[PDB]
Amino acid sequence: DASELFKKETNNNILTDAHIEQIMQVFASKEDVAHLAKSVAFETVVANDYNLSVSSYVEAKDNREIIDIAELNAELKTTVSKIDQLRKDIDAIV
Amino acid sequence: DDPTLINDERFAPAGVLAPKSKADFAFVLHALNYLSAKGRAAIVCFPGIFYR
Amino acid sequence: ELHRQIWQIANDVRGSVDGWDFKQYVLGALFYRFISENFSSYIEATDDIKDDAIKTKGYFIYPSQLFCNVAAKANTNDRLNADLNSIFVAIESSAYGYPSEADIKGLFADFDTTSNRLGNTVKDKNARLAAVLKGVEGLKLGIDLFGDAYEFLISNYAFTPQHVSKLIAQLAMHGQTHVNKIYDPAAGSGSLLLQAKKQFDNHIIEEGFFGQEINHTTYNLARMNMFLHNINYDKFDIKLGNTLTEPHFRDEKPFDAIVSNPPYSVKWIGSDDPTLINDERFAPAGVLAPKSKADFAFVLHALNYLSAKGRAAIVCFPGIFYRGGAEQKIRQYLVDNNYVETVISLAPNLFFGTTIAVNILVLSKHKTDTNVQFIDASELFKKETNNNILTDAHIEQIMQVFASKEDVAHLAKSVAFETVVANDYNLSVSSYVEAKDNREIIDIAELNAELKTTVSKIDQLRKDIDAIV
Amino acid sequence: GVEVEWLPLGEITKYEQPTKYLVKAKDYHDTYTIPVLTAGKTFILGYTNETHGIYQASKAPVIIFDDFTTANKWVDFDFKAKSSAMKMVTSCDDNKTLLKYVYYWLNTLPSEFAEGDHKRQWISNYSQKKIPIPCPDNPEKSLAIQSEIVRILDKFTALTAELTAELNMRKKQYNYYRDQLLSFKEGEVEWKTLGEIGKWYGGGTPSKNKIEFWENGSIPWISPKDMGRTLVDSSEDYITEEAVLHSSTKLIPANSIAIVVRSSILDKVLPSALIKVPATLNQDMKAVIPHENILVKYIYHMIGSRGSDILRAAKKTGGSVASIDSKKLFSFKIPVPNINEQQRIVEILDKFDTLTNSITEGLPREIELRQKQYEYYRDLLFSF
Amino acid sequence: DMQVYIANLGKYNEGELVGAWFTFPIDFEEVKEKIGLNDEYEEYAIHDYELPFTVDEYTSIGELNRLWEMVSELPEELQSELSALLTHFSSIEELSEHQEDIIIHSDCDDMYDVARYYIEETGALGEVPASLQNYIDYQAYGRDLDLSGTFISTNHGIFEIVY
Repeated sequence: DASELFKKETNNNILTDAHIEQIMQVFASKEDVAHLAKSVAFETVVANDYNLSVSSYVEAKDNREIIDIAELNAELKTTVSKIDQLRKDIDAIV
Repeated sequence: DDPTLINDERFAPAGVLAPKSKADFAFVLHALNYLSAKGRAAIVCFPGIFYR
Repeated sequence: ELHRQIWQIANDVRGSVDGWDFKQYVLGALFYRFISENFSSYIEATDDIKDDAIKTKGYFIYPSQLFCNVAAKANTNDRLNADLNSIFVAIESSAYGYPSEADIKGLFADFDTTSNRLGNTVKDKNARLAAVLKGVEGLKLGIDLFGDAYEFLISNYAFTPQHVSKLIAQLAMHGQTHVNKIYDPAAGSGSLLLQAKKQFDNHIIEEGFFGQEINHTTYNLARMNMFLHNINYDKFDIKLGNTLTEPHFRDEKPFDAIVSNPPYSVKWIGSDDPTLINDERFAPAGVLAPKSKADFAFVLHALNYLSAKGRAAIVCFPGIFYRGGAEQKIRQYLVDNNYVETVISLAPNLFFGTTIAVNILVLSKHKTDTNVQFIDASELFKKETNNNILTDAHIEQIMQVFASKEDVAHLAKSVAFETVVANDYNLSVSSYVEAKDNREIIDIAELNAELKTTVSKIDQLRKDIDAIV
Repeated sequence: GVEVEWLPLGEITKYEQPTKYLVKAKDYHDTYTIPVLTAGKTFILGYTNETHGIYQASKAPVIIFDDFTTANKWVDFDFKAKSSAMKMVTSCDDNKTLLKYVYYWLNTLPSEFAEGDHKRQWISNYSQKKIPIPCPDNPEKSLAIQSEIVRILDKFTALTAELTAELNMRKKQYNYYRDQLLSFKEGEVEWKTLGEIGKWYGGGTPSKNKIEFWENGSIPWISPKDMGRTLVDSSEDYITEEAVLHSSTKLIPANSIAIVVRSSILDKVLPSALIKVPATLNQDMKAVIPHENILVKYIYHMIGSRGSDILRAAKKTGGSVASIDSKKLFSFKIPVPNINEQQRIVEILDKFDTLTNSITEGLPREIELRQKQYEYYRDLLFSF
Repeated sequence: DMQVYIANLGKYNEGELVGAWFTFPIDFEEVKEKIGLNDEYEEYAIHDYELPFTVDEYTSIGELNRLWEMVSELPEELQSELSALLTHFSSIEELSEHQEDIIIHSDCDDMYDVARYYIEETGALGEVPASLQNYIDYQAYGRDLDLSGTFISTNHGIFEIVY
């Protein structure tokens, strides 16, 4: 677990009740839940050099965007930019 | 290895003693010494005792 | 070579405890060596070096009047390190009490008491201080460059570095072949007092390097500090005591140069329990200094002990700036007469054991009248670790502008008295001349702009070809 | 314009302090609505803007930062907080000032406001004086005659803001485009273990007590504080060519890639640099040279694409300063296609990111040129 | 509560001394008819008082009414600690000149918390890296904030007299 783990209130007050119950709850019978850890193989952990605790660290904070929204925003901001740059160029009178 | 802790009752199945300033796995070997065929140990560690 | 023997000291003394414990033992053994060599070079200046206990009491009164210690008999350091590695310890514990016989006159003594017996067991003590005395004996010191090793060993990491002390000395010393010099409140070591006789053995001796200091363990190392530098004896003293609560000397006299280095805002609960509102020195201020900012009490004590000819050169933390009306009226009384002349800024850190910068006040009962608020932030070479050195011909520029009231930009100048009473009595705002300001040209920037627009838009359209999904 | 009078600053200025607050609950997550705003970047995460003594930032005053900083100013954008240092500068007068004018006119004084040297507060400095003002036009047409230049400065500041916005847009679209195209390659695109492309080299470091090995010379000594840059041509240190006698460094060719292995990652994207000169680097990083099967920009941008997974590939290796080791950095397998689809696709991708960043043909350096000419045209204000 | 015991210059022997309590503002004639006279007008023997500040036994009543305006002008957290502010200032008028300079830390109670406020909350020295955020000395920085500026500690919070 990295969160939660309510580490917010000063200083790291407090892993409350019915909050460690999730920790005990997955601990009950060997379950395998993502965004959280799971079982491994014994052959995998003798293949690796006996670490703690690399697996799994499931893939947070990754987000991808759609092409056409981004490129339409890009082209409209370029139109606004170019009309404002030519407006600058008229207004570049020394 | 100043006394017979290489051939004691609890550190001998490990094959070596814990090193000269990292006492923590000496505590976990002492922990697994005093445990039956039914119970279970629950100890804490600093996360640095990783490969070392 | 200098740094050879300096490195010999820096290695060959460090065993085997904290430096602020064997500090006393190493410096006491070195001081005992200097007493031995000085008294031997006195009595042998005709080659009867290996002495004998036939000592001539009618002659053994005269250096007790002259060097204040008929130091020994056959009981010097030269007779002791050959006869070292033997029982017992307290031959030198007697042979410190005997050169402090010295009751007549002008003792400046009761002094070698820092060296002791610990240690845990007495043979361990014998072996350890025999190793100390042998290591002091195993030095290539010869014959006159003695106190350099002392000034190096007192400079440990844990102290008012030599170039800043040289600046404070050179500021208070020009156009003044007069007497007396020089007083010091809260001297600490004898470091910043010592740069007078580093130069001023030239014309004559003037009077004693006076001083007053608080901490007794620092008082001992200060009294031996200006003892090792071949300085004469009779008036060349430091008296123990606090300068605020126990001031002396009031009676003697208005001085002609004073230097100091007061600690930052030591507390003193004086206001207003005794008659210090109606004393001899704080009464012209109209108020006492507040309850934890001691520094302008030191500068009022400074302007107390000064004649109609000399000048004060003291230091301050730069924070004593306005700090309410209780400090504003002290600055008001300083600028109300022509007491204050010149403040000097220096660059942070420049110090063992602090962070903040300093300022330097130069006071005089001497009139023009204008306040050259001559600053410096760089240079001030603070680059080489840690902030050293204000080298030679580098403070000479500082003294050079200080010579006759000049006005040089990128650097400070004179101000008007009406301007500094118009402002609320500051230090040291003017001038701070206008660095790091640069402007460009129209056509170069706009041609670069338009050509990068052309390249950027052809690259964006080629990107729009290459935007195939 | 012709009638310019030097009016004092505090003549038309009200200065105050922020009121009592509790602006910090012990969790300040992004889901709330007001932005926590400070100096530098005026945006930390969300807080709730009610029942905490809020000032809530009404219609355009300005602020000051800070104790000991005295440089950063902000227009109150829509409705934000007063977070712990936002001492308010605004106007008593409301028919002459239009205090975005005097916000702009703080950039008529960076002259004395460039040297913050001692521990210091400058209340009387902005409190008194001065500023050139188009008075005697109060309150008739002063806004009307400064309307020209405020139209100019508003559209130019708008230009700068939208160029930063579209630079974010180009980088965002291009970061998605790195992951969409050039990936998952098939078929059958070959699979190459890293380091089999070419024998990469370790590092090496001299002492720093050795003065003659550190003071002079001509080899670029690449430290990770020099890193984070692209198209490295030199270094901060020009270390001695004799200093390779006690360096354990290796002379690398003039078309290499430089890559750090020490603690910039475990949180973020790894640095990667095309290095163009034969250089030497410390223990804190590594260099890879390829060989004969490739184009070197394909390795560069393939590692740049797979950075989001090779930060994970040897991610933890203990919670220390230590990082991705040699093994799982080395033992990752990458797609290597047919030969013509190395130099073709990297010709698109190189052409895109040379348009993005730096330095030749790059957009934010152009933005910095625009900021320079904009501040010079602000020096071309009505001083005449 | 903010009152005096002002009678009388007559009866120096003070045989059944009179004149009990008068809050502010104060009439001359109402107090004079309350306490009587010694056939002429010499009064306001300020014997006892209860005020947040210190006043002498010969102070005119007009000066008391003058000072009461400036005392009652201030907020209660200032009025609770007027003598503590007088340990740095010299008068109530001088306090009234600089009555907006005083910054009040109700949250902070000691110099460690003042340093933690200036570093963590404000970012006066700059940004704080989270791995650095625990490894920052606050005590030495608190001592140097003490020796740089002027801080006063009371029951409520910390008063900071800024320039």
